[PDB]
Amino acid sequence: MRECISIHVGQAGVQIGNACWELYCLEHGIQPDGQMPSDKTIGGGDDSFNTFFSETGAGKHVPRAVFVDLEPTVIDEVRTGTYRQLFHPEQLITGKEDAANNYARGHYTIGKEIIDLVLDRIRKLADQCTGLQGFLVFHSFGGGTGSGFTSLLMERLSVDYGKKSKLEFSIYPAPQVSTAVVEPYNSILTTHTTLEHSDCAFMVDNEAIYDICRRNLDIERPTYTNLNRLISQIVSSITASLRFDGALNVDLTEFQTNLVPYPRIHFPLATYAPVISAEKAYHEQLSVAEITNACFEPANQMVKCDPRHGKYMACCLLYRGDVVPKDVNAAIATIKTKRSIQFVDWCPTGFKVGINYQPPTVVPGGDLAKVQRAVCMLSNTTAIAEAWARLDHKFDLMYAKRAFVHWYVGEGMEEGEFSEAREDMAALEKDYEEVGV
Amino acid sequence: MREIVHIQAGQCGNQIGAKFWEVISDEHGIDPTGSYHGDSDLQLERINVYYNEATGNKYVPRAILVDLEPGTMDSVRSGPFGQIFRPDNFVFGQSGAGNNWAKGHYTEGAELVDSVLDVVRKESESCDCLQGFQLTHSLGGGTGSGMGTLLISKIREEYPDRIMNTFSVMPSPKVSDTVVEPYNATLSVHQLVENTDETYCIDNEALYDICFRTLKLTTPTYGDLNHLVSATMSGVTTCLRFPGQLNADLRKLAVNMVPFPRLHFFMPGFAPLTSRGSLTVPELTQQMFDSKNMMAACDPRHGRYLTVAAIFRGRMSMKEVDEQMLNVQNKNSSYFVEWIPNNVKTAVCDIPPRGLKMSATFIGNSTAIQELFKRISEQFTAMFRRKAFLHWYTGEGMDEMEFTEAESNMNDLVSEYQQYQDATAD
Amino acid sequence: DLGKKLLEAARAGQDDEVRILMANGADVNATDASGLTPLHLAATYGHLEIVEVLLKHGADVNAIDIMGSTPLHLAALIGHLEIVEVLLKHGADVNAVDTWGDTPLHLAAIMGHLEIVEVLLKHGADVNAQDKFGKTAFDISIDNGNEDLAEILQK
Ligand SMILES: Nc1nc2c(ncn2[C@@H]2O[C@H](COP(=O)(O)OP(=O)(O)OP(=O)(O)O)[C@@H](O)[C@H]2O)c(=O)[nH]1
Ligand SMILES: Nc1nc2c(ncn2[C@@H]2O[C@H](COP(=O)(O)OP(=O)(O)O)[C@@H](O)[C@H]2O)c(=O)[nH]1
Ligand SMILES: COc1ccc(/N=N/c2cc(OC)c(OC)c(OC)c2)cc1O
Ligand SMILES: [Ca+2]
Ligand SMILES: [Mg+2]
Repeated sequence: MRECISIHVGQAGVQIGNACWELYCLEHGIQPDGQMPSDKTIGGGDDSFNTFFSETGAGKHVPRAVFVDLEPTVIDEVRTGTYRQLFHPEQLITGKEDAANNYARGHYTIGKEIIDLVLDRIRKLADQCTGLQGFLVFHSFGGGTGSGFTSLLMERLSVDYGKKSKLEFSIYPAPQVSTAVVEPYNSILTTHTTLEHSDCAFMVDNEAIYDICRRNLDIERPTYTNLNRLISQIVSSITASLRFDGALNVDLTEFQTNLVPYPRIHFPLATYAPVISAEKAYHEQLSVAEITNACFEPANQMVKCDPRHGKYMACCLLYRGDVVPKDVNAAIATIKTKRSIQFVDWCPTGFKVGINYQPPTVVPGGDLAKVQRAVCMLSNTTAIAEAWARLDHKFDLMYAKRAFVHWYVGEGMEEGEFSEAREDMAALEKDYEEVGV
Repeated sequence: MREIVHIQAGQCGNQIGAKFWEVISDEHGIDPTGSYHGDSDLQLERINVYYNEATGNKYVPRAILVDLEPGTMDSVRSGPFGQIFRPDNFVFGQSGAGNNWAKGHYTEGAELVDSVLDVVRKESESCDCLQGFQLTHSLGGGTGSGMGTLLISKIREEYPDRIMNTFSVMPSPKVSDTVVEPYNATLSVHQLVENTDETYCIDNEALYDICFRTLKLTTPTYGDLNHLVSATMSGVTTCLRFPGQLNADLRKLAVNMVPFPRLHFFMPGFAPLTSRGSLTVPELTQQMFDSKNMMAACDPRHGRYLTVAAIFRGRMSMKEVDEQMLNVQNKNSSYFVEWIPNNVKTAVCDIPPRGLKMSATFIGNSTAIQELFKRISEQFTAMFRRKAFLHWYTGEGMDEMEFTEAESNMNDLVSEYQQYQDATAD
Repeated sequence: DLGKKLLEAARAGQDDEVRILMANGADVNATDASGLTPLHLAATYGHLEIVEVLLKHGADVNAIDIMGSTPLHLAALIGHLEIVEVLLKHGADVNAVDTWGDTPLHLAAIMGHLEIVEVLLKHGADVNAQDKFGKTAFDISIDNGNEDLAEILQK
């Protein structure tokens, strides 16, 4: 048992964090007041769910989570929602004035006024740990706080916790539900500055989750509720191995070993199946081979791209529910050859498999139907360079005219930081191209 | 970002500022005395943005009234909402300005600026989360233009990080044939280019053409023009006064609408056009981008859109708004700058304005606005070349170089709009 | 010099003083440093009575200043319709051109004095007169989108 601390920054990270922790409580059997009847060891324990929940003397299970935002509106919804009594009151930290969708306001001017308090409160959660292994950080790419404060936080975390792992859940901006025109600028600025301080980052493309909601769930105009319900279901599948017994990705270090061959290319792609509307409650159950096959279909990816284009450097299959091991090996065998799936010449052309024999949990009020078996594939493919090529293009268009740049310079930032960030990006795209495509 | 401080200067500033409080207060269910007679809890969400709670479950508008002419005191005071304002928020002089930008900015109005800052500090000190300021005035007169810009500069010195927002009415000979107004307008534009973050250009030439040629008003009156104004000030401020997705943040609007600091002059538009006693989503969207529905006398088809905001109001299909909006951008892609991706922002609001069930407000940063500035610059140049009435201004201390520097500063502004209208990403 | 007091007298609209100085031999056609006669100033500040009296006492209705402005240029610019007609009644050249190539029609169109436009046209104002930049009264109407002006110039 080694503890993980989850940090949620800005509206995007906070709202998605609220949905995840709700789901965490349902999968583990924790009541919104924090009571876990099925926990015979009151006041403490070495169980696998204790990596995410601490315990009080009175039998309260409190998430090891911290919520930070530069305005209080979104966090106020967390202090008055259902699970208001679950979180530490002092782990919900809010400012007064937000970063105005401005990376510089979140990193230099505004963010600078709360970064010390954020660290102290984090440091309080760490002192309660007997073997902290690292942090999970939820933030948006396009918000001023999600980008600017988060880069600043990551920098501070490498100083005070140099040996601990830092994983990322990042929201990739999509125009169908965007907020700011400068979101490409903030995306590039935070990537470049967080790149050397992040061990592994799972990007969530709002456009991918949006389309999935419209096609599979027949939702005409998906909102942030619908989007986050599905993200929380996928996040749950990535962090399940850390919260349950298992033999694949049991600790944060193992995320890097299996998915990140080289430090800079730490952007694995996540694919999940099946997604079925709760209106089809009597659906026919998909087979282990059916859901497995769907993990190589671009339409189910958490980031829009075409893995047919690139090469695979690592693949992990995390199954949940009624899944017989021999049925997975048979599914792999055929799909290995029945499709143009190309690994790099320098990697063991294999698949890692872990099975959790409990079906996924669904939350009351959600858009998904219950399923007997599901799978989340985590893969590192050079095809996710396509996502970067889309960001960098939108960046280049505006920066060529220097559009919106004065807003950044007037808030402590220096104009040279734009160019070196864009070069760093240009290098990242050639990192994937030197691997193959 | 919450409280905003309203300031109205001069006859036009108070004349359109008063109507603003009459319109929005009716939307928030605030009777003339200040009591909330509304039947919806949404009418009180973002109420503190424009009002104060002064006990008794009442709301005193956070407004400051100024004018060198004491006559404006009676007009506003004797209005249907003249008593809901603070008696302490009345700063009025004994001497007018007489269409002299100099008297308002250098002599008369200057002596009256310190007192105005007093009532401004009184309001800000009592603000729990002050975000910025908004000033209504004309640019042709002497008080609102000459003194209003001086007060803008003073406030910005004390509140340098707050947002300064202005509703500036542009002079037109169609409504007031005074030959010294191009002077005042040009001298003011010189100030507004430096010391404000967002400026709504409300053009008397466009207001007159809408009433005369569209509203069928052979002899339009300041009441007819102000009706179109009041409705526009309510639409552009809808998201600051009611819940919705377009957050409620003057600074996030300025971050997304102003790509270059000097290009912060917005062309408003409103649809449908209505009179004073007197259509689906496709019409609203289409009509919004029609030259006849613009509050500034310029044809958007003559230039390119840098950024655009659209505020829809009323019960309406939300997916239908995303479809039709997406359509006009494609059919009119030649009129948007390609080097600013996703430069169009949309949002709906539930509560529409009185008399209407579904409206739309258009706020555009468009290079075609240079036409408005070309008009004023021509008239300024005609008068300056003859030195007509320059002694009215130099007699108050101004140096002749202020006219030239002001005239050069505006020609540069025009050159700047033209530069990004022909700028291509391919 | 009575020429100097007649310039101020006309500028400030002192009718009684204008009459007095003329009885003592004041130069009705004196000019200031820039070439402005009393008739220029009377036409600028809209002193209709001083304009009619000067014209009855030898004032040159077509005098120009150093910049080429005739009294009718300044009256058309400033927007004094009564004075425009009086000056036209006395042989003022409706198509006089100044050093910017502007005629009386140009200034009236720019400043929006639509009444004065119709009077100049009715007295022979040349609609094909271009300025130093090739603009004519109609061109100014098209470039500024003034529909009222354009219809009047088309008639
Ligand atoms: N999936 C998802 N995306 C969100 C959510 N909230 C915001 N976003 C996305 O995040 C981006 C906007 O960033 P925000 O998280 O709202 O900004 P922020 O971190 O609060 O920073 P500031 O508000 O500017 O101080 C846009 O791309 C949104 O689509 C959410 O609840 N779910
Ligand atoms: N739209 C509108 N414009 C006005 C109104 N009153 C005056 N104006 C314009 O404002 C200009 C005169 O400036 P004014 O405000 O009266 O001078 P001030 O007293 O020094 O501020 C003229 O060009 C008028 O056309 C009004 O009620 N509505
Ligand atoms: C070019 O793309 C964009 C253009 C405008 C955008 N936002 N605009 C607003 C407009 C507002 O009121 C009019 C707000 O109310 C004060 C407002 O507060 C949040 C934002 C957003 C864009 O991503
Ligand atoms: Ca226990
Ligand atoms: Mg925010």
